[PDB]
Amino acid sequence: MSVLTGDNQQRGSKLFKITIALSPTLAHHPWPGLDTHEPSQSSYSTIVSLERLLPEMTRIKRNGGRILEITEGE
Amino acid sequence: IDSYIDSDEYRRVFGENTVPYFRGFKYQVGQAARGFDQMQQLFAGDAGS
Amino acid sequence: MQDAFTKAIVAADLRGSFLSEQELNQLTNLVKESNKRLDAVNAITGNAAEIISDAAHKLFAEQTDLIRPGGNAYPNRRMAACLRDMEIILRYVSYALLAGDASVLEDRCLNGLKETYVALGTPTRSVARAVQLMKETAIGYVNSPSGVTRGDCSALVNEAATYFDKAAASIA
Amino acid sequence: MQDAFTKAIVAADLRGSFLSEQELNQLTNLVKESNKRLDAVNAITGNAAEIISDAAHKLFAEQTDLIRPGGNAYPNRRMAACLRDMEIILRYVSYALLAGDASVLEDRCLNGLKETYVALGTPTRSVARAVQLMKETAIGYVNSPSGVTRGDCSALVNEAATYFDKAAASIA
Amino acid sequence: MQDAFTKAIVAADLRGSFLSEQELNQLTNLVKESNKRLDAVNAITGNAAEIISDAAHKLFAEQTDLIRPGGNAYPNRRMAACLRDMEIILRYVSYALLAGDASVLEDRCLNGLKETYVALGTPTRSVARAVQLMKETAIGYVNSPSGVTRGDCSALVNEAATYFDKAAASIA
Amino acid sequence: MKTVITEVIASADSQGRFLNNTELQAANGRFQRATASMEAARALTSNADSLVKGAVQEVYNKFPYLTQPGQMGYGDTNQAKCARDISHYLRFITYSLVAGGTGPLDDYIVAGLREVNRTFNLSPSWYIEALKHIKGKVGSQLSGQPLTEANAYIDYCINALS
Amino acid sequence: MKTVITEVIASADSQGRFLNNTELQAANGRFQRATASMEAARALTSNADSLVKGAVQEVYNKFPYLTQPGQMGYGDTNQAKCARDISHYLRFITYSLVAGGTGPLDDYIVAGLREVNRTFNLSPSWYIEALKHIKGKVGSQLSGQPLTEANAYIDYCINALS
Amino acid sequence: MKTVITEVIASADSQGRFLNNTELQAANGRFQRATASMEAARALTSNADSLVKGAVQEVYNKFPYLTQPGQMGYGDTNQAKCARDISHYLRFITYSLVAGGTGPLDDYIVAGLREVNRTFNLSPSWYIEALKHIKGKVGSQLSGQPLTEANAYIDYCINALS
Amino acid sequence: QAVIRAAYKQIFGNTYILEADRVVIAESLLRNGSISVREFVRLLAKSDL
Amino acid sequence: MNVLTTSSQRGGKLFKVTMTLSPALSHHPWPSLDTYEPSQNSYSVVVPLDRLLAEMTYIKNKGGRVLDISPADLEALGPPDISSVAIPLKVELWAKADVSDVQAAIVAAYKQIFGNTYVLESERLTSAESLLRNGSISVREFVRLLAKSELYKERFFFCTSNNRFTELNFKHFLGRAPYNQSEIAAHLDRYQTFGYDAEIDSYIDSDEYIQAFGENVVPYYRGFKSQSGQTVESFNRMFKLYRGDAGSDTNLNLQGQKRRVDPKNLLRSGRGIV
Ligand SMILES: CCC1=C(C)/C(=C/C2=NC(=C\c3[nH]c(/C=C4\NC(=O)[C@H](C)[C@H]4CC)c(C)c3CCC(=O)O)/C(CCC(=O)O)=C2C)NC1=O
Ligand SMILES: CCC1=C(C)/C(=C/C2=NC(=C\c3[nH]c(/C=C4\NC(=O)[C@H](C)[C@H]4CC)c(C)c3CCC(=O)O)/C(CCC(=O)O)=C2C)NC1=O
Ligand SMILES: CCC1=C(C)/C(=C/C2=NC(=C\c3[nH]c(/C=C4\NC(=O)[C@H](C)[C@H]4CC)c(C)c3CCC(=O)O)/C(CCC(=O)O)=C2C)NC1=O
Ligand SMILES: CCC1=C(C)/C(=C/C2=NC(=C\c3[nH]c(/C=C4\NC(=O)[C@H](C)[C@H]4CC)c(C)c3CCC(=O)O)/C(CCC(=O)O)=C2C)NC1=O
Ligand SMILES: CCC1=C(C)/C(=C/C2=NC(=C\c3[nH]c(/C=C4\NC(=O)[C@H](C)[C@H]4CC)c(C)c3CCC(=O)O)/C(CCC(=O)O)=C2C)NC1=O
Ligand SMILES: CCC1=C(C)/C(=C/C2=NC(=C\c3[nH]c(/C=C4\NC(=O)[C@H](C)[C@H]4CC)c(C)c3CCC(=O)O)/C(CCC(=O)O)=C2C)NC1=O
Ligand SMILES: CCC1=C(C)/C(=C/C2=NC(=C\c3[nH]c(/C=C4\NC(=O)[C@H](C)[C@H]4CC)c(C)c3CCC(=O)O)/C(CCC(=O)O)=C2C)NC1=O
Ligand SMILES: CCC1=C(C)/C(=C/C2=NC(=C\c3[nH]c(/C=C4\NC(=O)[C@H](C)[C@H]4CC)c(C)c3CCC(=O)O)/C(CCC(=O)O)=C2C)NC1=O
Ligand SMILES: CCC1=C(C)/C(=C/C2=NC(=C\c3[nH]c(/C=C4\NC(=O)[C@H](C)[C@H]4CC)c(C)c3CCC(=O)O)/C(CCC(=O)O)=C2C)NC1=O
Ligand SMILES: CCC1=C(C)/C(=C/C2=NC(=C\c3[nH]c(/C=C4\NC(=O)[C@H](C)[C@H]4CC)c(C)c3CCC(=O)O)/C(CCC(=O)O)=C2C)NC1=O
Ligand SMILES: CCC1=C(C)/C(=C/C2=NC(=C\c3[nH]c(/C=C4\NC(=O)[C@H](C)[C@H]4CC)c(C)c3CCC(=O)O)/C(CCC(=O)O)=C2C)NC1=O
Ligand SMILES: CCC1=C(C)/C(=C/C2=NC(=C\c3[nH]c(/C=C4\NC(=O)[C@H](C)[C@H]4CC)c(C)c3CCC(=O)O)/C(CCC(=O)O)=C2C)NC1=O
Ligand SMILES: CCC1=C(C)/C(=C/C2=NC(=C\c3[nH]c(/C=C4\NC(=O)[C@H](C)[C@H]4CC)c(C)c3CCC(=O)O)/C(CCC(=O)O)=C2C)NC1=O
Repeated sequence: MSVLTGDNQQRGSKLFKITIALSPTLAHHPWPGLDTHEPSQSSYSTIVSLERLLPEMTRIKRNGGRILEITEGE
Repeated sequence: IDSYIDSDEYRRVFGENTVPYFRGFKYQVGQAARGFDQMQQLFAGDAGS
Repeated sequence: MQDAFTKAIVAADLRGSFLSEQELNQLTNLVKESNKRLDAVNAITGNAAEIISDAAHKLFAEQTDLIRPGGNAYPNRRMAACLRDMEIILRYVSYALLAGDASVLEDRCLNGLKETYVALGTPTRSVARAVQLMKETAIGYVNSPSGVTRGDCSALVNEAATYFDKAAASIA
Repeated sequence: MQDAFTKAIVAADLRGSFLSEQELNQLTNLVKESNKRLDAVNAITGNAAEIISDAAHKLFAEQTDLIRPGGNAYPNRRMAACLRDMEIILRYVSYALLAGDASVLEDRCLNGLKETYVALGTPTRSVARAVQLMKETAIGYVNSPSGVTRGDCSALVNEAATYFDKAAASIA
Repeated sequence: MQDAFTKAIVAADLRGSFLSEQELNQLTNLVKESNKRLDAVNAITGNAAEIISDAAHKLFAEQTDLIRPGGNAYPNRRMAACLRDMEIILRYVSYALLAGDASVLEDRCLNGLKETYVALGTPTRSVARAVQLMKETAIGYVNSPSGVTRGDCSALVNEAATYFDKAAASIA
Repeated sequence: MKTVITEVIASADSQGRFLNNTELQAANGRFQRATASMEAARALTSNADSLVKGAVQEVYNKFPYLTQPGQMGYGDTNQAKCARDISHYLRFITYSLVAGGTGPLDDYIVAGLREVNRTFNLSPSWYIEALKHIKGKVGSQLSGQPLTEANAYIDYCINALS
Repeated sequence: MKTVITEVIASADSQGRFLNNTELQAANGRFQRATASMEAARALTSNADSLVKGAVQEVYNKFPYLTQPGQMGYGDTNQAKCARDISHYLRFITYSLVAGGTGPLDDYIVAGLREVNRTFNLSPSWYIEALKHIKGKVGSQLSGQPLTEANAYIDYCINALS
Repeated sequence: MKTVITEVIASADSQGRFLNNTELQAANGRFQRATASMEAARALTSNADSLVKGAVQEVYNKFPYLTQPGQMGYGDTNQAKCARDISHYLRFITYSLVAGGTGPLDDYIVAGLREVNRTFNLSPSWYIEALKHIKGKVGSQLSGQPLTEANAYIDYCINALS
Repeated sequence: QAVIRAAYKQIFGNTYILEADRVVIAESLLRNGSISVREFVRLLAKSDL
Repeated sequence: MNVLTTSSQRGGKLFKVTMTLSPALSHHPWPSLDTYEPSQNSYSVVVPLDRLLAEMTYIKNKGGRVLDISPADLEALGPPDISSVAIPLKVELWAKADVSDVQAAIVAAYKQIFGNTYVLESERLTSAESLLRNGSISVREFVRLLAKSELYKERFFFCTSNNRFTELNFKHFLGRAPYNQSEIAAHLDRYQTFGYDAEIDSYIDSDEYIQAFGENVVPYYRGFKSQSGQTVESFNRMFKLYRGDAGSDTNLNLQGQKRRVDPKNLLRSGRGIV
């Protein structure tokens, strides 16, 4: 389950679980048609280390998806 | 046959790009005195083949 | 990641202080018992395969439903996943045992694990039991090894147990 | 990727033409012999492991230097690489045999292979030999299988041989 | 990657042999001098910044063309690249010194380096010189440190020099 | 947090592997080394007070101008925050000594250092000079492998700031 | 090739970093440990001949049927290639002892082991039983930390084969 | 689960494409071949058990030390779990026959096979010999394309175990 | 052409080399550029003519 | 002398050689000073096996430097066939994986990320694969995990220079060759000040990477096709980078892990500063 297992190999310090409403920031299907992503990837839970927290958020917003939540990972 | 082409004297003078030419009629450093007259026997004149 | 020293340091820092003479000597004692600790970690590493195997044989001896169709350790693919998880947990328990702190176990292995298994339909009570069996055999090995100097390893056997017991509790 | 039909089509197109009645019937014959072809490919698939194993046993029987220290099939890591390459080549030969064309073999396997081995210090003549042994045994199986209808498979045995011989030639 | 022991092992294996009593004692001696070795590596680590800085000051003192426009250590971007390379080479020399073998230096730093610099237009003779200056100062530090027990480190100073000299030779 | 113990465990875990003789040999180094490390730690710990006041002053003696009116070595609050900062460094040095690695320094002082110093107009030169001074005095509080350890970590901070 | 020395260097390099006190402490472990390791190595080296013949035989005594005709413990060539193989294992054990890590075992015997054994119809059980026997006899050639080292590596091979 | 139908659909989907004449031709093969497949399936289905008891015994007859005490072909539970295991294989063979592909074999027996067999000390040789025997007897229950199908899948298992 | 016409006269001792006997491959390599004048020579000297 | 035909005459093994000559072998017949042609700065010649020892000795003496020897017949079989990889097959991992859907991904990530070297079974990253199977991480996430692993560090980083590492990195992670000298430099400076790990992240969090692979697609080759903001000469670099289907990244080469893209070649696409 994206119910993070362990530290999810992030190492680092704290783990924040951040969910975003990703658009085709990521996951455009390789298909010929219009840069969609599966329907069930509307919200994308993801666990990142404290050191990598800021960079990721900057490139999420930059590519247009908007953060929906944020909780410390544990 | 290889020995002429692949030798110090041939290589030093004809490089890799010049074509070989008569040099017997001019003093070349290191030749013996008899190079000059001997060359005349070898050469028969421009028609001579 | 923390070890037993790093833990001391974090608590000291939260006071804004150099380590207390209290904490110093607690850590001097850990250094005092460290050869025993190395033998204890070595006991597990040197018998990892048998510890998993023996735990396994016994788990399925008790719970013959897991190896029937419908059961969570059937067919070969699922049994291999179950054997793999037994190894993963034994591995992080040995790491905690070298470290003198449970954090690597809790952070890299136990965190989220129960909810994973429930999502999967993996019976957590059976997984807890497999961990209890690994504990029995692992400690067996910590206590009765090849030509190690004779002495008392009960403190370390307890501590190893709590790591096995953390995992069990966290999962069941 | 080409098969025997696709090859016909490419040559026709380069003329700007619909397939010649010549080419049509050549392809009608390939369809005629296709059950035999399927048995021939099946003969190799069904004995792949033994074909590689038996080739191998015999390669090292002949060339006992490869399994000495200093030799290119020593230690275990290198032997596993050599066993794998035997499988890879047998695999692309079987693909060519289903296809009726060598191109997949030449394009995905043989292209650059010799220069790889020379860079690595892998003795190409030994690799060529391992391929010759796979050929002997593979064809053995194509010719003497389990309850296949009796008939003449020599045309297909030849064609399989040329794929083995292409590989050998390309590598040595 | 090799160290001095690993090197012994590879040569032994190529004979098909357990290590010679010859090789054993050569390695026993390396263990004998290992505290000195640790101090020598520590001498470099503890003064890395100054070693690079001092080498640098002196390189540009000698070669004032590099810091003119048209010069390969001008403008700031290029000077930072040059300072960075000085650090990279000093780093792999210290690794070789801990290892007792040049291989990490040759394989992950020196291999291809000259051809890189020529492609870039970086004057290799100047880079060689910067390496010679790092050597002078680095060895200076290996020989005259903070309250290390007095003894003879000339064997290690030589060996460090050959690593600096390898790099210089490889680059010029 | 980087220690010899965490490093070898990290390397095992990432290859899905039990700790083997390579990794346990490594750990023995860290344990064998603890005595010298911890002697350095105790000496730096009890002298902390004066090591800090010594280094603070030396920052003003080497950068005289810092102590006038309108400057960053003037008034109780600057001079207070300075002592504190050097004290933070010595604290993490002792932690790194006790821990068997640079982890405490890497995680609590090195990660982010330049960004912070740049936003707050803090020159590394001061901090290097504080540390150079601390290094001078620690020459006579310790010797042998405890001094080498103290030095290792002081120098590590100076390189982090250059 | 995995040794304590190569491991710490690898970890430094991959972070673009000079070796620091963490890494040098680790190295000291490997160097402090060399004496016990190398005593094990010398004892295993000179007894090699008999350790190999002892283990070879034990494979036949535990798997009696192997020595009957049509079987893989029959004829000069099988029995010859067996002695050789156990000799390879003892050789790499001594190398791992001398090297300060499992590298020699990992690179020359473990990488590829199962694929090879599976293609050639070699049962790991034999090899485990060869090693279990070698472990029994090495109980009286060594003691203390040399025995622990010998054991560490023998057990490492047995786990590689299970 | 790999069948001709799932394979062509997978290939269409992955190119974002409707099924075309290439893919429907393929499907016709699978449907045209169902009759032979399903005849093999019915024959293998009704003549079933004895195949298991025959192969189980043959494992002990070929590895006599197996049926001796202290061994893994001894006692009701080992011999019971053996019959069961061969029965699992025949079951998945029939499934693969009926399904039109190796999927059932790949998903339920091949994925994980070696790890399991290695942890439990189960030699593939037994299983190969069980299957070689089953292959011998299936020579006279079937013929023509039903036999070829039965063979295809039995051989597929034998290669999975080598 | 200069090199080729010249070479022949110079190395074949001015004997008429007729159109029917040119060494077709000596020159081909020389034109395509694989070989030098020096190895063009070494290839005429070992020719049948 | 350049690009050759044939191998042998009586019989030989032709080797083609390459050097850098002084005006001592080749000079013009001009009135002053001895010079060789500027474009034959490095010259190559194919010599049959016997004449070979004699030729190398001569060349070295009169001043030249041998740059290479390689058999002619290796070098006659062209450039790689690229049909398999002009346009690849994409592999993507779906939301509810199927049990072997996920099997497909792992085998491919391995092949692509590790550059076709064999990863033996003792070797595989099992705990990490566990994670992908349960969905805790995604395909891009997993791809980052392999790169920071020792196996990746060990076959590709530890034993070669940084120039080589970065060039491999582009091939593996991005599927395309490295376009500029700046790219090489920009990367080497990052590794030097933020370490190996930060530097690894920089290809996996890039905008270029994100567009093409998104997050559930295994990185696949894409440099044999025209891309955006790609210099034109990066399509010839791809041939130098990938040597055919049977070629691989291999650190086990006799000569070791080395380059493949000439440093001179990179500069042709532009030189600036920083
Ligand atoms: C797994 C196969 C699959 C499906 C089924 C799929 C659906 C899907 N439809 C989408 C958008 C859309 N779908 C529609 C469809 C409609 N608009 C209408 O008014 C009509 C009622 C209806 C057409 C009948 C529209 C207009 C959008 C764009 C919404 C927007 O961006 O504002 C998106 C967002 C990503 C994108 O715009 O590409 C997804 C993921 N994606 C997939 O990968
Ligand atoms: C889209 C643009 C963007 C923003 C705005 C952003 C915010 C942001 N701030 C963060 C952390 C942080 N932010 C702060 C900020 C503060 N601490 C205080 O005490 C003050 C009240 C405050 C400064 C005024 C601190 C201290 C952390 C680190 C928290 C920790 O790791 O413990 C993190 C976690 C990742 C990281 O540490 O790099 C994010 C994502 N990230 C972005 O990409
Ligand atoms: C083995 C060493 C060696 C010697 C000794 C030598 C002599 C020599 N002197 C020559 C010409 C010559 N030598 C002279 C010399 C003289 N003219 C005078 O009036 C003076 C009396 C005298 C000078 C003292 C002249 C003028 C020529 C050119 C004749 C011509 O081409 O008309 C030539 C014809 C080739 C040439 O012009 O280069 C030879 C071979 N060559 C050699 O290789
Ligand atoms: C390669 C990594 C490494 C290891 C493994 C290591 C082990 C090690 N264990 C030791 C002692 C010992 N080890 C034990 C362990 C035990 N006693 C028992 O009765 C229990 C069965 C077992 C419990 C774990 C005991 C009791 C001693 C003696 C007391 C001591 O030194 O603390 C010693 C001190 C020397 C000796 O007395 O033999 C070493 C060096 N050293 C190392 O560098
Ligand atoms: C396109 C399909 C394909 C082929 C054909 C292929 C060949 C190939 N064989 C290799 C190695 C190898 N190949 C062998 C093979 C042999 N050794 C011997 O002594 C025998 C003569 C021979 C077995 C018959 C060995 C030993 C190596 C390892 C060389 C080394 O690392 O030292 C390598 C280097 C990468 C690696 O080791 O995984 C490649 C790319 N790779 C491919 O992707
Ligand atoms: C599942 C894929 C598939 C396979 C494998 C397949 C095989 C297949 N092989 C056949 C015939 C045959 N197959 C062979 C093959 C051989 N004869 C020999 O003596 C050699 C040992 C061997 C050489 C390869 C022969 C001779 C025939 C009869 C003639 C013919 O139909 O062409 C037939 C026609 C029916 C029959 O006569 O039995 C089929 C359907 N069909 C399929 O759909
Ligand atoms: C944290 C990693 C680590 C280090 C750095 C380490 C150093 C170390 N250096 C030592 C000795 C020494 N070190 C040196 C070094 C030198 N002598 C000179 O005059 C030169 C200036 C310098 C040349 C490099 C000498 C001469 C000795 C005494 C002889 C010996 O023990 O070999 C000793 C033995 C105890 C002693 O005599 O002080 C240790 C433990 N041990 C460790 O675990
Ligand atoms: C560098 C490390 C290394 C190892 C460990 C190694 C194992 C190894 N054992 C082999 C064969 C063998 N191994 C044995 C083993 C035995 N036979 C018996 O009598 C006993 C049951 C048993 C010993 C316990 C036999 C009989 C063969 C011949 C197999 C064959 O070719 O049929 C082969 C095949 C090549 C050959 O025939 O030599 C390898 C590679 N090779 C290596 O390079
Ligand atoms: C769905 C497909 C599937 C397969 C194929 C399968 C194999 C399989 N065989 C097992 C055990 C076993 N397998 C055997 C096999 C045999 N004993 C003998 O008398 C013969 C030598 C041999 C038969 C040829 C034995 C004795 C055990 C018990 C092993 C143990 O627990 O010690 C186990 C361990 C769990 C258990 O004890 O039942 C699995 C998973 N499991 C599956 O789910
Ligand atoms: C400098 C310019 C130049 C001239 C003028 C020249 C003449 C010349 N004529 C030759 C031969 C010849 N020349 C002739 C000519 C004739 N036969 C007859 O019966 C007729 C009377 C006459 C034609 C009108 C013949 C037949 C030969 C060949 C003689 C033989 O080989 O038997 C040869 C011998 C080499 C060869 O055969 O190629 C030379 C050198 N060579 C030159 O390089
Ligand atoms: C096709 C017509 C042709 C050209 C154009 C040519 C260029 C040429 N210039 C050369 C050397 C040279 N060229 C120069 C030129 C210069 N040095 C400077 O500092 C200045 C910037 C520049 C003068 C403006 C120098 C100094 C060398 C000698 C390099 C050396 O040997 O170290 C060489 C090496 C061979 C030799 O030294 O004779 C060639 C081939 N060769 C040719 O055959
Ligand atoms: C951080 C270290 C780590 C852990 C601990 C981990 C657990 C874990 N166990 C899993 C599956 C599994 N785990 C088991 C385990 C069991 N089945 C039983 O019946 C027994 C009670 C038990 C064995 C004792 C089984 C059978 C599955 C497969 C479930 C399925 O796919 O149906 C999965 C799903 C992904 C996969 O199948 O690979 C994860 C993530 N993953 C990790 O990365
Ligand atoms: C494997 C470890 C490793 C090494 C050794 C390495 C060297 C290296 N040095 C480079 C550039 C450079 N190196 C220098 C160095 C110097 N300039 C001078 O004038 C001095 C003589 C000298 C300093 C002593 C300069 C100036 C550049 C930039 C060249 C340019 O872009 O114009 C580059 C191009 C990429 C970049 O600029 O980041 C590499 C790959 N890269 C590596 O990864």
